[PDB]
Amino acid sequence: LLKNAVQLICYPDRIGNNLTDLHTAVEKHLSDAIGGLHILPFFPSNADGGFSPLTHKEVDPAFGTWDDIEAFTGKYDLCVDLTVNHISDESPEFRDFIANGFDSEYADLFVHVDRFGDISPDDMAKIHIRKEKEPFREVTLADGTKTRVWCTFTEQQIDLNYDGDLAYRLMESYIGFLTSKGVNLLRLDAFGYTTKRIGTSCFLVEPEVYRILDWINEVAFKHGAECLPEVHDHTSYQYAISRRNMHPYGFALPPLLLYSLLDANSVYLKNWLRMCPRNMVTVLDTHDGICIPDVEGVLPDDKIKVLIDNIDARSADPIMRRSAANIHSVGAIYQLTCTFYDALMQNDDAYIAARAIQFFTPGIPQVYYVGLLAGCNDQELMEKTGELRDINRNYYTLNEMDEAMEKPVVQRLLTLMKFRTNYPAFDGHFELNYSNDSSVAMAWRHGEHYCHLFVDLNFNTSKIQYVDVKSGETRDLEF
Amino acid sequence: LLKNAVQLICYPDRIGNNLTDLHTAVEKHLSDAIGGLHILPFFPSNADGGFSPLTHKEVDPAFGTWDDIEAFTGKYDLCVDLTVNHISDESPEFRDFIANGFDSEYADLFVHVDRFGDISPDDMAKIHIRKEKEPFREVTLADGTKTRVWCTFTEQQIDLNYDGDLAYRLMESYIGFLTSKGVNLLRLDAFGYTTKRIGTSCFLVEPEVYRILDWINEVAFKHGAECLPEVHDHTSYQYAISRRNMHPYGFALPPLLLYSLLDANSVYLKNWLRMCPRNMVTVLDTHDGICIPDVEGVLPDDKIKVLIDNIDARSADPIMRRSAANIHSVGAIYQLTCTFYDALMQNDDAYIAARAIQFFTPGIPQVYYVGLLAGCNDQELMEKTGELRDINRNYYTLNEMDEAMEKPVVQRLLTLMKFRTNYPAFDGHFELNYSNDSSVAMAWRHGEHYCHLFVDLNFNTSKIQYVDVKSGETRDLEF
Amino acid sequence: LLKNAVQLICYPDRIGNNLTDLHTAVEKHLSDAIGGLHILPFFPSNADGGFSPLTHKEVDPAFGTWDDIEAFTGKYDLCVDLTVNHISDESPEFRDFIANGFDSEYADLFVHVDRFGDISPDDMAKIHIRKEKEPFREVTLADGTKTRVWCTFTEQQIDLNYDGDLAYRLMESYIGFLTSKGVNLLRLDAFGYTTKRIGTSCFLVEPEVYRILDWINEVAFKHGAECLPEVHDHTSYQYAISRRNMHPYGFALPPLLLYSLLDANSVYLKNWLRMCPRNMVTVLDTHDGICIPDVEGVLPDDKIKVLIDNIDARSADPIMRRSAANIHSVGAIYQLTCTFYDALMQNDDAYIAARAIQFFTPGIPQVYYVGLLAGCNDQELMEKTGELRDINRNYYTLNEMDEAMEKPVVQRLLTLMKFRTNYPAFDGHFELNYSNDSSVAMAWRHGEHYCHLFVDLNFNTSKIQYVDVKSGETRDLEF
Ligand SMILES: O=P(O)(O)O[C@H]1O[C@H](CO)[C@@H](O)[C@H](O)[C@H]1O
Ligand SMILES: OC[C@H]1O[C@H](O)[C@H](O)[C@@H](O)[C@@H]1O
Ligand code: NA
Ligand code: NA
Repeated sequence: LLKNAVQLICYPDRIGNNLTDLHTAVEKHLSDAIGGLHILPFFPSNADGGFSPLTHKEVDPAFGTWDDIEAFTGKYDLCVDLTVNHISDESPEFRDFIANGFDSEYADLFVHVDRFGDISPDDMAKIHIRKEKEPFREVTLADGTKTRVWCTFTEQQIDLNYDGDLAYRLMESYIGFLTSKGVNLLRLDAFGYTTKRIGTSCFLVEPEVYRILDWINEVAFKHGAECLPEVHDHTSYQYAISRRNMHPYGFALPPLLLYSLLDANSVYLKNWLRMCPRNMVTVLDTHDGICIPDVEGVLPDDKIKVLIDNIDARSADPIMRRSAANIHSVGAIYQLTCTFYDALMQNDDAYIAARAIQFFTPGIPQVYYVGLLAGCNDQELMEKTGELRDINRNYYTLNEMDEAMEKPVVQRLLTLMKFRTNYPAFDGHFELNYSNDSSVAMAWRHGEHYCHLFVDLNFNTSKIQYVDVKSGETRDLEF
Repeated sequence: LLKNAVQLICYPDRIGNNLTDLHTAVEKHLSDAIGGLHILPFFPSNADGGFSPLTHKEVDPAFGTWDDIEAFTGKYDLCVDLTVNHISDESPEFRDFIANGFDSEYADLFVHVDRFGDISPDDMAKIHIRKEKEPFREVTLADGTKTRVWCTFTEQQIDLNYDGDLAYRLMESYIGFLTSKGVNLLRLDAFGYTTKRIGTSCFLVEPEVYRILDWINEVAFKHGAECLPEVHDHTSYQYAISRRNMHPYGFALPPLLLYSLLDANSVYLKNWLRMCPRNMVTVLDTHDGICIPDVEGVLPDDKIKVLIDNIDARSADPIMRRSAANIHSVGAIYQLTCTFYDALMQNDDAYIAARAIQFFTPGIPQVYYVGLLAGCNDQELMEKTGELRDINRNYYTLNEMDEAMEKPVVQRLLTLMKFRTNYPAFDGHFELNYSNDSSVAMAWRHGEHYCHLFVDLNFNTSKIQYVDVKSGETRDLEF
Repeated sequence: LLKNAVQLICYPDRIGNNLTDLHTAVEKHLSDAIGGLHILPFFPSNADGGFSPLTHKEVDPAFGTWDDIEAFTGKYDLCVDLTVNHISDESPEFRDFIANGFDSEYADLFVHVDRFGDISPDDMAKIHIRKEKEPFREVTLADGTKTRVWCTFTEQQIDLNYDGDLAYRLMESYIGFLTSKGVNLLRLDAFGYTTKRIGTSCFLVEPEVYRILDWINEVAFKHGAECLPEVHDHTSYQYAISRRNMHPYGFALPPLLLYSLLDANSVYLKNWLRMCPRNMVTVLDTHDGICIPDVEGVLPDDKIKVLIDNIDARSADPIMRRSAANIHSVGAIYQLTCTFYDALMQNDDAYIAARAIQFFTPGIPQVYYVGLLAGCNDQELMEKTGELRDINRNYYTLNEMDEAMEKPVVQRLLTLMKFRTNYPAFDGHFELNYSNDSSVAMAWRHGEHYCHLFVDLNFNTSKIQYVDVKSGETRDLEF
């Protein structure tokens, strides 16, 4: 069972310079404001911000050592990524494939396009694409033979074959190793893409997806760990996860609040809270940017287009999903490239109101480090690295964090985080209150402990009244 | 009684450098083209382009002296702003409140939020304040006490309390002082917010708003002045003003004409002219930019959206009404930030035709100085000060005005202005003529005097025939 | 009688530097891929991209000499513009009008506005003019007298008077001179405006328009030439032209295919092909923007708007029809300012599939040179010179053309052009084939010859099977 406390989402080398500077910053500022951390991929990687690991058993020396991770485990929960979809092309398992060919003992670990034979154009159009290329990479073997393997993301990320056995072996080995280092929560990165079957969407293919998911969850349970599957699609998939003793992502909340605050409208927000999946990990911003499909149904389409158009001026080019038309297919707005604070027009009152509502939403709240520091869009960083999502992946030196931590808005956010991590009422049961169509009233009760949020979306006001048990009186939280 | 002549809207320091340079500019070019001036707030002020005056009894020395004001009153009518809603926090009256507290003899001059007690969320959301702030400012007294006062606009503008008596006294004193300096027409700035009553919108609350207006109008009439209440809302309020012997604003005309010219459609224009309120002060441009709510009803919503979408490319970011996440919807725009000349695609024929139709609309026509000079959007000025409305508040040096007066289009406007200010037919009765759905025919008749406007909205042509009484023949105005 | 072969639409000075470089470029690459040329106006001109000729009897020395023109004849058909509506104000015929006044022998060559007497406002609003000014130019005579002449287009273009006799000779003189130089096909520029009658639209006035149009066609037939009247309005006029032994423009095809490919819909396309007027000259791109009114009816309004919204991002500001304030309404756009290659999102497959459907559409296919070279929108050329249509009027040096000819997509188009020009089946009869509502099946048969196109609009695939007479078997055209 995890600690019902705020978690920090952070890179290893983007607060300070390495894992040691990250820990130093946590104890100075967050020592009684968080109960866990999600440390973004810190393995040896050759692409995509750590998400192309050569192995999950080593720490990139540029970041530190395994001892630097275990320094966190003594006091905090530890959430770490398990890239169940893919491993690096420089990994030992895939390098062995290049040398030996199909005779390699790791051959059945990867998805070979040639198993399927001819793939009709109709079956191609079912599959969505995350780059502007067909999801198939042609590699040259050591002996000169050319073959193609499945490749969803950048070409240095080779997808694993969950129709064979080696992939389950490799993941279970990874899981055993990570939990031995104090890992509580396994974020199953890109879990939706593991299920491939020609004639289907090759994404969240039912019921295979539930078999893969029940398997990892069981494997995680021997090793004393729970799972956090990452899926960006219709919220119904979040309920499927929740209903299998796993933690879903509250991905619907970020775009729902952006709308709710911008238009002073609590109707759709209140409806979602009344029925939101339980045991979920709530977020406002992530390392990826605000994802839209996660709010379909939760928010009517016409309001989604309003939301997208409202962020368009404050946001870079969006990340999009495409099909068998890739090059020049426009596609579907997938993620808005924008910090959550710029998405709220840098409105301190509005931003604190979002976090208050997040923290009272049932589930473990994660705060992304840029959001923690009220960071703005990093134009300069995006233009030098070319990575479109780096606009939300600010680098902070120990200097820059201490100064941003003193911003009035960040002091306010740290008051909530202390309150949400420590006050016992959040360990009880959630009771939504009646309110008009422009405000939200949320409360938690655990015995005599009680706290009550009231947010007026017209004026972006945040009020929390809590019961001080040591005196019995009702005080106002100062934030 | 005012002169039925064209009026000039102008700031003190934006033609030349002060009130003396303004007067120099008027005598050189406009001496027989206008009958009055509306000089925008020229008092000591600390916020919002002059509309936060410390007193109505002083002239900001940066602009000149009261003698510089009276230089106009001998030959021209004088329209001056009376900020009936609010005065500055640096005013003598409010500074006494901070020093002495509620022991101040000026205490009951301001609205104290604690008077109302608890305000329900519904009664807050009803309130018509367009900032994403509660209309409440927390001030610190000299003795350390913190209390809250009503504050509609920027925090340097403290709202006045018309449920007590001190506020009426202060207004009566301001009126006495301003009329003693030769002010004919008191522009009642933002009078709509004078009415505070929890449970209402606190804006144009009926029938209280009309008692405040009947009172000020009587006070003004004693001191030889008429009133021009500023209200930007549904035109029904302009008739209520008209029907209480005060001058309403023709705020419906500017966007009504823009559509009419852009689309070659006179239907909604002729319909409005046939029923437009009496005794109004007609404008095309003001110091604020084209206001949308004022034409709702006057013009169907679908045609307003046509207008809004048509101006979007030629205009800066629009001024928005509260919590409007649908930023391209008639219900979201409050004022379009654009000079009137850029709104007509800098088309001389159309711009003159607009002024002609304005000049034959019943009521006193005001010409804004930028419009007078065929000014274009000042990108540089808006980008230099961050004030979005400064795109319509060009600075002119005396040379730059001498230069603009020689532009062919301004010579044309100057001929129309001479005609509307001097030709006697406008002192008679307005007689709308029949026309097709793409043109307007307007005429004035006063005894033997008669003048007739014809505008073909297809081709932006303006044609005026007048009767020369000293010869009896009908001549064409050359413009 | 013309060659049933692909024609090139090209300027004189925009491939290379003059007509000699054009001849060099044509022979180097197109010598057996086209059977004729449309050389855009190469006369002495002072307005509107060459369409204000002082005479049709001279070649602008900036372009070359008549000998450079005759170098194309004998091997290629020659299509040349005849501006039947208007000639330049610097022309010899009109200057004589300025010098002598109505005493000029060329007086009855032009339309004098005072002839009509008063024109009621309704009779002015009827006039089909796409500018916002009366089509009336006030000229000053040498003797100082002021008179007005009819002027549809720019003021350097004075309209001709087909109520008199002088206009018919001038055309008969022009036609005689042009055909003597080897011109086969006279493009009758803007013929719709030749009919003036107060109380009418002054555009395509029936039955007068056919009285004028049957006349020119015979004068052209007398001199061994056929006619290509250009009119941009409803397609009903295209058949009206077709039924009088003249070549209409397939102006409906370009936006029809754009919709059909973008939305994978062959319904409206097949319907058109089944009934399209023939003996027409088919085009995809022209020297003008993609024209919308020419597809009204052929395509439902809702589907045209689908096209407009899809092109909006890849196109410059569209050319508008008169007083169309609703800038996102089918009835408002006149021409889309866009090269045809950018209109299909630089999709090689989609662009070739469009050209394939064009080449099998009954009628002579013209290929515009920008389309020939798969040119993209020329931002740089448009922002200079201010001409909005220069976004589709790329300049190419001889090197730049040699280079574009090596583009894979241009090699494919160049294969089609050779096939369409040489394979004899196109000289036979057209037979539309059955296909589903998202694909097109077109075939031609002439004796032993047979060729068959199949285009899948879902995937932009192009297949042509033809019967090779040199072997008797059915082969696949490789493109
Ligand atoms: O959050 P997303 O967009 O669904 O997918 C995520 O996993 C991918 C796997 O490489 C990476 O691109 C990023 O970690 C992120 O985009
Ligand atoms: O505070 C008074 C209000 O009205 C004034 O006319 C101005 O537009 C501005 O100062 C404000 O919007
Ligand atoms: Na809000
Ligand atoms: Na017009």
